[PDB]
Amino acid sequence: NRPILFDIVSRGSTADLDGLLPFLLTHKKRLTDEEFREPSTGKTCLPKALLNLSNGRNDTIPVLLDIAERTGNMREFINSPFRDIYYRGQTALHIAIERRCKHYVELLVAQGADVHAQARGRFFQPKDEGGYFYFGELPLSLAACTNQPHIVNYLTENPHKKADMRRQDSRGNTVLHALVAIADNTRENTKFVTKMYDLLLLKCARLFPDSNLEAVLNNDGLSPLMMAAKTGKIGIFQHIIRREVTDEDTRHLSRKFKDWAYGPVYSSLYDLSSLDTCGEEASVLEILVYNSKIENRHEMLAVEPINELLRDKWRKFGAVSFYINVVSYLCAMVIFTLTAYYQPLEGTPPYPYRTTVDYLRLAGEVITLFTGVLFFFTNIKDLFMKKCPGVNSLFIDGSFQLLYFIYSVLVIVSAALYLAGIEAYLAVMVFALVLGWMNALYFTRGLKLTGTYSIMIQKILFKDLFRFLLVYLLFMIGYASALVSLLNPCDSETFSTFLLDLFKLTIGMGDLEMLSSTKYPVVFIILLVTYIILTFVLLLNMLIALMGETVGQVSKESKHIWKLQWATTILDIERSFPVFLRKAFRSGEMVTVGKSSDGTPDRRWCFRVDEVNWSHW
Amino acid sequence: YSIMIQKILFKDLFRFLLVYLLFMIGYASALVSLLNPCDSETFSTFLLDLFKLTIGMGDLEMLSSTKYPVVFIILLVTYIILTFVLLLNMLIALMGET
Amino acid sequence: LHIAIERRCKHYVELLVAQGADVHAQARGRFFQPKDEGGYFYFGELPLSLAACTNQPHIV
Ligand SMILES: CC(C)C[C@H](NC(=O)c1cc2ccccc2s1)C(=O)N1CCN(C(=O)[C@H](CO)NS(=O)(=O)c2ccc(Cl)cc2Cl)CC1
Ligand SMILES: CC(C)CCC[C@@H](C)[C@H]1CC[C@H]2[C@@H]3CC=C4C[C@@H](OC(=O)CCC(=O)O)CC[C@]4(C)[C@H]3CC[C@]12C
Ligand SMILES: CC(C)CCC[C@@H](C)[C@H]1CC[C@H]2[C@@H]3CC=C4C[C@@H](OC(=O)CCC(=O)O)CC[C@]4(C)[C@H]3CC[C@]12C
Repeated sequence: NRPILFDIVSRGSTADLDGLLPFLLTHKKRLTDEEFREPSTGKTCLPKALLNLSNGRNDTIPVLLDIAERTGNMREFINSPFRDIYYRGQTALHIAIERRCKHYVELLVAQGADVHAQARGRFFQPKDEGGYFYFGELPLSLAACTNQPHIVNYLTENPHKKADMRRQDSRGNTVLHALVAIADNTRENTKFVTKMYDLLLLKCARLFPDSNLEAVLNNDGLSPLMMAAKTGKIGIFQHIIRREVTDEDTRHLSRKFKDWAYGPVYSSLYDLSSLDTCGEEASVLEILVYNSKIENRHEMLAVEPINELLRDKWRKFGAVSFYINVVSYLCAMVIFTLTAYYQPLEGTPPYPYRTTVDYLRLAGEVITLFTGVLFFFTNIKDLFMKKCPGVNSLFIDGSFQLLYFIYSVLVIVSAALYLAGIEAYLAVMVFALVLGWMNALYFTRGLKLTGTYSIMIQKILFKDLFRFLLVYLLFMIGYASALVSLLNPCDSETFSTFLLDLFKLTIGMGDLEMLSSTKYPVVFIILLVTYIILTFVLLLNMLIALMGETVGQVSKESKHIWKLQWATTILDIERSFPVFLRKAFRSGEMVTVGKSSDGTPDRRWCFRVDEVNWSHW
Repeated sequence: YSIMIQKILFKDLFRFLLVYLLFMIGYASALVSLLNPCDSETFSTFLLDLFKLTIGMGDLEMLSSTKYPVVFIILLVTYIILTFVLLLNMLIALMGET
Repeated sequence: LHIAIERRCKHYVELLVAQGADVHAQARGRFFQPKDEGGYFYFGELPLSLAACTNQPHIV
């Protein structure tokens, strides 16, 4: 009777249901029998009834519920989960909440519907994973994400059952996590997201004063603030940063306080308990800066407390140590260069050290080798410090983090050769020296006047020049192969010499003498002319077009990128300090702005700023 | 013209010349160290030859005496590529923006 | 007097002036110094100047 019952329930007719209870009683057939359930997805009568209905009044639900009650299988029937993959775990309560009908939600909850059921189907998974909609996999979270304040209010406080707001799904995300996940930067979405977030946080704090909801962390270890920062959702992030609660009862959980006003000047005291961490836990600032592929990183960096904190941190110790860094590195490079120049070609390495100059010469090599080893150790410590960032962190951006690794290798590699491979240690030592000299732009990144230059040269080099060089290499290969084939000698050495001559020509110097020996000289000259014309005239200076366009983008965003680079370098410098010293350099005050519910002082670290307003009269 | 040449000269050209001098120092020191004569006068003569090359004239004859000529040519090619191709006319980008 | 003027209350200003409050007293604290020097607000270091800079025509 599955098809007939499905048709009856879909049509919404109530008279047809008459006589079903006697049939079930006589045949002792439960409403959850496999035959009744749809084989495709284990769907039952109730979800079909709730899916299709007229103005939210299908009118068949109470009769079916009474029938199930008479059969004595109400608990199993109401909360029967869907099987299969796409809609696994879905229940009747989720559907009732989705269709925005309060009456059916009340009915299901009163009759005993489970309120903690989790929907884990692939359709409910995040967008990037394959599911078109994600809401935290909970009824209350689903209601909150769909902008239904009345449903959330009723479900939180019900005489039958209550859905605790501090409940985590399989992913670990709680209601706030899901609300942030679906948050969008659109004008309309942000307003309701913030309103629901504030309402839910206030309710949770009111009901449970001891525990703060935002404290809970997901499996990834992030909090709603940290997750919003990582996902690039500025709309909720900025609101969370400057959250202020006027209510006296629950004003403790506020993040922005008022210090004092003198005339147009207003000084306010922000809180940064978790915004800045001295290695104790992950900080919003590090996640915002180091992480890649963030939609609105530049905008999120330009917030009231972030800029002031960066400025104060830079003034306190950043400038003092940055110049020390530059001086030490330049001195080491000068020592390395002097060691490289005064290298005795005569004799088999290693050499005996007996003379006065040996005292000075050996020290340079020892210092350079120890510096390379120190660089390698620093670069492995840093890699493990950031929890082993993947390829995207190293290769695509922060190229200097990789280059010093290469410099770390060669410098020590040569040493091995210097002990056994005496003959050819110079070949790689000189290349290491060149790379070390060339990779000093990391220290120039910080300077405001020349901060952009290094970033934009690194950007253009790998992206524009290589893309152009693909086509240039196509041309080079074709023309060089053609010219090599054409010439008549009357072979590897001849080909190499011809390639050398052609490269010398390509620079713009040399002489055109090859045509004399070859046959068909006229076509040879025609081909050379086409080569020169195409490459030099068009490509050589048409690359400059998009190169200048790239520099134009960098010029348009020069101020924004410099701020990012300066923040990166100062944070970099900070992170290498020991934990105890970092704690000794803590920034902010210990103002006891307010007392807890029991009266104990909060005594939380904060940071005060000030601004000027003239319209506040 | 006068105001903008005075402005660009001290601000753009010097900022670019810092990086250019880093490259120059590194490459020149490397090449001087690499060559085997068998010293101040030799270094000065090599620097003169390398500058004459940097302009775009002169001849590449130094490789004959030195050992490991292939790496020497590779390094010279990297020098020429980087400086001339990228920097020499990428300075022009921000110069034109100024 | 400076505080009374700042809080925009005319009554207390009248009371202090009538009772004999000094009207030429100068405030020279670092907080009152110019912005670039270290003081967040500068108004000439006088009561009348403070009232004028705060847009209080009646007090002036
Ligand atoms: C000691 C503190 C007061 C400051 C600290 N400087 C140093 O420890 C040393 C400098 C020098 C100079 C000559 C010889 C020996 C040393 S030891 C400092 O401020 N930093 C080092 C850690 N940093 C890094 O490791 C970046 C970011 O992770 N990676 S890197 O590109 O590979 C790099 C950059 C510069 C230096 Cl140099 C070493 C490295 Cl692997 C950042 C910046
Ligand atoms: C335009 C650019 C970006 C692409 C070309 C890459 C260069 C690095 C190539 C172009 C021509 C090449 C040269 C062509 C011929 C030779 C000679 C070869 O050794 C010889 O002198 C041959 C004599 C012999 O072996 O008997 C060593 C490499 C070198 C300099 C090659 C090294 C690499 C060069 C400079
Ligand atoms: C790219 C630019 C902006 C930076 C380089 C600065 C130039 C002014 C340097 C580059 C090479 C230098 C030259 C390298 C070698 C010499 C030879 C030296 O005297 C000699 O002829 C050496 C012979 C001897 O003393 O026995 C006088 C300076 C000169 C021309 C140097 C003078 C200054 C030069 C041209």
